[PDB]
Amino acid sequence: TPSGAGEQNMIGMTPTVIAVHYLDETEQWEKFGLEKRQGALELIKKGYTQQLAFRQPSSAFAAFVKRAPSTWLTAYVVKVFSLAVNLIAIDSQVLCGAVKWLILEKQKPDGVFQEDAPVIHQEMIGGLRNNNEKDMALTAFVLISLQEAKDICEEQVNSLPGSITKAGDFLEANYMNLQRSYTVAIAGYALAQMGRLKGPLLNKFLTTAKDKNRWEDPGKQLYNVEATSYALLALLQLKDFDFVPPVVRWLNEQRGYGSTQATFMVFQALAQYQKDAPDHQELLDVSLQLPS
Amino acid sequence: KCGPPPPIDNGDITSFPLSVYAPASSVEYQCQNLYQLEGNKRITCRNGQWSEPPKCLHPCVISREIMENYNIALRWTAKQKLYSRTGESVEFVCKRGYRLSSRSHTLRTTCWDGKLEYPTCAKR
Ligand SMILES: CC(=O)N[C@H]1[C@H]([C@H](O)[C@H](O)CO)O[C@@](O[C@H]2[C@@H](O)[C@@H](CO)O[C@@H](O[C@H]3[C@H](O)[C@@H](O)[C@H](O)O[C@@H]3CO)[C@@H]2O)(C(=O)O)C[C@@H]1O
Repeated sequence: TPSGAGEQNMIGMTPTVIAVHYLDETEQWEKFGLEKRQGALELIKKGYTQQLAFRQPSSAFAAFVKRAPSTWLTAYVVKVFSLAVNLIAIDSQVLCGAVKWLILEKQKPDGVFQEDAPVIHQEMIGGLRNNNEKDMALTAFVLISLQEAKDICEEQVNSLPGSITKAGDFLEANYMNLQRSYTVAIAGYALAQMGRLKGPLLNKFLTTAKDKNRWEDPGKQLYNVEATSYALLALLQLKDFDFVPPVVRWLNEQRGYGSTQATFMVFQALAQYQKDAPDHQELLDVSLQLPS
Repeated sequence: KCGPPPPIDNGDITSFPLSVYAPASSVEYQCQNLYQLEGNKRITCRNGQWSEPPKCLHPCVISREIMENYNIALRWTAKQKLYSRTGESVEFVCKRGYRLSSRSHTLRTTCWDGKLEYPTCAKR
C-alpha cells in the first residue's frame, strides 16, 4: 500500500463503485448474485466516509492533509461521488463544495482548468499522464466531472452552468488543432455531451479513429482502452449506433498497476452501450472488480 | 424574509444557499480566479429584499494570436500566453525590429474589466 491515502482511497473505491454502477445499469444483478449488492453498497459507503478525512476546509481534496489540493483529484472525487448519489447518502455540501472550489479557484478566464498540485500517484490518471495538450485534456476531464454534477448542484451552485459553458467554448475553439487521439476522444465526449460536437469537429472526431473501431496513440495501450471508452461514450451521446458495434467489439476484446482510468471508463462505456443500444451484443466479468 | 440570493456573472456566494433568509442576515460573493469584485462583497435581507450585489471585473487574456499581430511580444517572460487582473499592468517591447508607433507612453498599460489597449509597433 502506497502512502498518500487521499489518492489511494480513491484508487480502491474505484473498482467497487464502477462495478455496482455497471450491474445496476445493465440490470445484471440476478446473474451475478443479487445477494452481494448490499455488501458492495457498504464497501462504497466506507470508501466515501474514509475520503472525508482528506477533504480540506476549502472543500478540495489532496493525498494528505497538508499537501496543496489537486485539481484532477478533486474532479475525480466529484465524478465518483456523483455516480454514487443514489447508491449511498452523499452529502451535497461535500460534492457541491468540491464543484464550487473547481469553479471559483481553478478555472482560468478563457475556460481552462489548471492543476497547481499534481497527484503523487500519477498512474491513477491514465492517459492524462501525457504532457502535450494538457490544457485541453484536463479541461475536458474536469468539465466531464462538472457535467456529472450539474443536476445535483445546479441549485446549490449557481455559477455551475456558466463555468460549464465557458469550458466548452475553450474545447470548441481548440478542437481542430488537436493531434492526439486521446484528447480528441476525451474532449469529443465532453463536447458531444453538450451537443457541441458537429461540423468539422464531428468529422475530425470520427475520422481520428483507426479502422473505424479504436482511438489510439503510440504508447501504453491502457491509455487507448481509456480513450476509446470516451469515444464510445461520445458515440452514444451522438446516438450514432451505426458506428458503434466495431468499437464495442474492439473494447470487449481488450480484457493491474495504473488501471484506475481504464477500468472506470470501460465499465462506464460498456454499461451505457448495453443500456442504450437496441439488440446490443452479448458481453465481461465483474467479480475481478467485486470479489468476495 | 427574502428568497435565495441573486446570481452574478463569473462569481457566486461564499456559502451554501438556503430557500428563505430571515431579515438582517447577509451573504458575501466571491469572483472566479483573476476576476475583481467591484462594489460591496456583502448583501443584506432588507425588509424581505436583497441589498445590491457586486460586479466581477474581467481579466485580460494575452494570446499567441494577439501577439502575432500588433507586432509586440512579451517583455519579461516567454510564455506564449498570459492572464492579467483588472488594475494590473503588462509590459511589452516590439517585434523582430520595429519602432513604437502608438502614443508617447503606451508600452506599459492597465488591464481594466477585460479592456486592455495594446501598443502598436509598425514594421521597419
Ligand atoms: C499580468 C502580469 O503578469 N503582470 C506583471 C508584469 C508582467 O509579468 C510583465 O510585464 C510581462 O512582460 O510584470 C510586472 O513587473 C515588472 C516591472 O516591475 C518591471 C519594471 O519595469 O520590472 C520587472 O522586473 C525586472 C527588473 O525590473 C529588471 O531590471 C530585471 O532585469 O528583470 C526583472 C524581471 O525580469 C518586473 O517583472 C510589470 O509591471 O510589468 C508586474 C505585473 O504585475
